[PDB]
Amino acid sequence: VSEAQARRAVADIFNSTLASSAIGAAWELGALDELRENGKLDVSDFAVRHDLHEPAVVGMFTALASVGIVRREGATVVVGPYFDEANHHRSLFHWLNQGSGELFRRMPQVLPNENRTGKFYQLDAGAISYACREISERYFDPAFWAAVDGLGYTPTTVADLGSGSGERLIQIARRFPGVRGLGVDIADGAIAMAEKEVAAKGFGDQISFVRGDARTIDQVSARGEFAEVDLLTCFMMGHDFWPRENCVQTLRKLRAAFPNVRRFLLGDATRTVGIPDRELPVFTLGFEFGHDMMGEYLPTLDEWDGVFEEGGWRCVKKHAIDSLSVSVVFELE
Amino acid sequence: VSEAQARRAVADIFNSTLASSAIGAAWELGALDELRENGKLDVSDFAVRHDLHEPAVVGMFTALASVGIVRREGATVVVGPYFDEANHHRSLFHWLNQGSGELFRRMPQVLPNENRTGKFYQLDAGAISYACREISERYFDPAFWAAVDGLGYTPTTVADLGSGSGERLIQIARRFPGVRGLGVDIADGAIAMAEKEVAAKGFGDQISFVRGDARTIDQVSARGEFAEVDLLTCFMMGHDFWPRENCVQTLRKLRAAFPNVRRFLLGDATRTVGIPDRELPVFTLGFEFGHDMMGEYLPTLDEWDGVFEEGGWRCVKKHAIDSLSVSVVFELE
Ligand SMILES: Nc1ncnc2c1ncn2[C@@H]1O[C@H](CSCC[C@H](N)C(=O)O)[C@@H](O)[C@H]1O
Ligand SMILES: Nc1ncnc2c1ncn2[C@@H]1O[C@H](CSCC[C@H](N)C(=O)O)[C@@H](O)[C@H]1O
Ligand SMILES: CO[C@H](c1ccccc1)[C@@H](O)C(=O)O
Ligand SMILES: CO[C@H](c1ccccc1)[C@@H](O)C(=O)O
Ligand SMILES: O=C(O)[C@H](O)Cc1ccccc1
Ligand SMILES: O=C(O)[C@H](O)Cc1ccccc1
Ligand SMILES: [Ca+2]
Ligand SMILES: [Ca+2]
Ligand SMILES: [Ca+2]
Ligand SMILES: [Ca+2]
Ligand SMILES: [Ca+2]
Ligand SMILES: [Ca+2]
Ligand SMILES: [Ca+2]
Ligand SMILES: [Ca+2]
Ligand SMILES: [Fe+3]
Ligand SMILES: [Fe+3]
Repeated sequence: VSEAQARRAVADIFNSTLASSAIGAAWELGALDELRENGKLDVSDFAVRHDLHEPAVVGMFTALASVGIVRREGATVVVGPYFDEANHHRSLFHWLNQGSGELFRRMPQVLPNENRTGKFYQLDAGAISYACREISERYFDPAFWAAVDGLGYTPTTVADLGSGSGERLIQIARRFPGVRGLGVDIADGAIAMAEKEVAAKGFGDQISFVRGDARTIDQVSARGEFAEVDLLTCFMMGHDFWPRENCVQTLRKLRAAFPNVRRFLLGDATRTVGIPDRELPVFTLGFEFGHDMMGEYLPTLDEWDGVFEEGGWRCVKKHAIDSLSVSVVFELE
Repeated sequence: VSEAQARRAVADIFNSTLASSAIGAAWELGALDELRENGKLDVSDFAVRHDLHEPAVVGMFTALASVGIVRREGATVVVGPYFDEANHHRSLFHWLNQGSGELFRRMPQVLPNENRTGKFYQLDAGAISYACREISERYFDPAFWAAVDGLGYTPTTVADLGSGSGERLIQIARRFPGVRGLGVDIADGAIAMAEKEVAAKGFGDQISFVRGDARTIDQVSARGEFAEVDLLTCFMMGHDFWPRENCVQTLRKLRAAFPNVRRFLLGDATRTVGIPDRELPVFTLGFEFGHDMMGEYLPTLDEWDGVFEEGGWRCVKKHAIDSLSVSVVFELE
């Protein structure tokens, strides 16, 4: 490269940092949805209607324009060449920045071994959960609902591990009227939110929750509620079962604790292998690098394939996800 | 563009975020310096010598590789096509990420008018100082020393506004043996660090520090020493004198409080005008957008040029900085 191409590419990397953060902000602030509707918006009017500091709004849109997501035209912002694709993945930018941004920012302090004890990094838990809700729906839904449609039976009681919001149980309950739901979650506030939402939507006597660690499900004393369960679901947390030896034991314990489960639908993103550095897709590098910074295990697709039998399960169908790195839904029984 | 081009462009945007944050980290951890000296390093060797968590180290270089700053070949990392440019500007990336990242991450919380009271954003001050030390040396020093070389007299007492770590005063004292220095800084902590630094370097009896706000310099008590000053310097903070009416009055106050000043050397970065969005150079977008988010004024070059006479000074020479957005050093008298 000439010196001028290098100048441009490095300016682009810099401005990309700001665009990236602005994608998640423009999502959260409602700008991306206004642009989808009308293909354009008026900067001052947007600022006034949302009661925002307008010079900062102008910077937000400039950042987006600097890399081609939007285009500024006098007083208006118009969708740009990368708008549909950036908007498609917005929840992943939000996860990277608003969610995980402190982690990455603190790279020089997280890498040194002497610092890697106790609480050595900070995530924004509320932000991560704001993004994960749309990730779950946008990337995992087609395959999740394809798996539900090949169950070959009508579930009667569904249990969801890492139930969070309760949203999956509510959606299963809208599709299977009078199905019962049970959500297991390790956080009493994820439980409290889920209970409110379920009641708010008129399901408080179909769906209940239990505080519980899915990794050691034998320590939860809801046997008998567990014994009713004929469908088990676990999305976006499977990798926390690892390393391999712990995963095997978690899987065996889940098999014992839900002895009437027919299908177990397990969905997660995985560590990729061998992708060339200049062709990394969206999400991959952040997911993998983040977990390596936090010291947390991330298995590959092959590692999952290789663990089910030892863990007490048989994989009878597997769905590729589009494309949240390499992500999958396994149908186990 | 095709969907493929857009897919690629949005992925690069995502990855640039991680590479961006990695530039600063790789500076601070010593990787960029090692790669500048040898053109390459060995990832495991590097991690052992620096006692870093190697999976995170690999992640760091991978980030840098994903946008062409380095290349990975087996177990080694090698300089890539944008290495010289990114290394040149590494302190700007550090400033954006390590220093200012929490500002830009919190864009959804900082933009709403109802959040904008009290402490509504958070910068990392030690990080900002670490980066500012190199920004001063790498971008400002040549114009600074040129202005010192054209003073047309030999200073006897120098005052530095926003003295920081005391480094500029130490360097002046090395240039003019026997000159006295006086640093004014608003932050007690800068005073204490500067005093320790100066004592350690042996300039304890020549350089002193007084806590005070250069925007209200008429209120700073400095044992009558201001009247002995014959050179005044102020780098990287002049924009904090603005808006214009405050700047006029601060400049008059400085003229009256340092009546024996001959030259006043003023160096700062400025707000640009009319740069096309897709042509923003490095730094420019962050510096401007950051100040707008913070609610702080940033003047253009023309605004400076047009304030001096009313403020009681004459500009007799002006130096262009090479490329820190649009930055300059004014020589005033
Ligand atoms: N070991 C564990 N046992 C139970 N819940 C867990 C867990 N590890 C994480 N969680 C919970 O699972 C959620 C992870 S996010 C996944 C949310 C949900 N499955 C969805 O598709 O949106 C959080 O609510 C967290 O509290
Ligand atoms: N109004 C004000 N009066 C005095 N010092 C100020 C100030 N606003 C900012 N500062 C100080 O200015 C320093 C800015 S960093 C710039 C440091 C130095 N002039 C250099 O070139 O390297 C900090 O220590 C901060 O405390
Ligand atoms: C908390 O959810 C996030 C997620 C994102 C994509 C796939 C799986 C999980 C992530 O921070 C996690 O590792 O659990
Ligand atoms: C703290 O120094 C920084 C700087 C960088 C370049 C030019 C001017 C100022 C910046 O955060 C500031 O506005 O004071
Ligand atoms: O090994 C696998 O590929 C999957 O884990 C599940 C599977 C196996 C065989 C046939 C279909 C699905
Ligand atoms: O107006 C200007 O450009 C500068 O602020 C100072 C200058 C003016 C005239 C000749 C030289 C320097
Ligand atoms: Ca309009
Ligand atoms: Ca464009
Ligand atoms: Ca921490
Ligand atoms: Ca791609
Ligand atoms: Ca080597
Ligand atoms: Ca390359
Ligand atoms: Ca004062
Ligand atoms: Ca002019
Ligand atoms: Fe995780
Ligand atoms: Fe500033």
